[PDB]
Amino acid sequence: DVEFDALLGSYCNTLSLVRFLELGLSVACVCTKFPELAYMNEGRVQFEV
Amino acid sequence: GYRYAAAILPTGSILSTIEVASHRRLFDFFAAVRSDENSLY
Amino acid sequence: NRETLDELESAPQTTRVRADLVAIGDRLVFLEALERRIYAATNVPYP
Repeated sequence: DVEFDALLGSYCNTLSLVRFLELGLSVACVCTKFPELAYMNEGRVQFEV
Repeated sequence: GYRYAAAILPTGSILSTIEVASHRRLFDFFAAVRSDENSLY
Repeated sequence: NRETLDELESAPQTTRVRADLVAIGDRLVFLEALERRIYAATNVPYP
């Protein structure tokens, strides 16, 4: 007689990435970058109408 | 999954993407792991 | 792991069968009832 035990294949998920611009919400945002935030300390808009 | 070097080839679709182990916990072995654990190596 | 060679090799030969598909909203769902097919005329109950 023989007697083995078996690992019969294993299956992993493939987790997905999301670009936020590859999503319908980003028409409500303006994705604009600013590489020197941490010294900016303030901001404003004086809004003439 | 138990033999981790076997899962280096997944050979199948990780496909459902639902909250695992908040379901029935019917698994004979499962490990809810954070980013790393020493037994992986 | 990343072993994406789980099962995708040859896509073997298909043929054409009497199958009943329905359109439940989005999904293409198969639907068959089977008493006369394989549960017919025995002493096994239907599930």
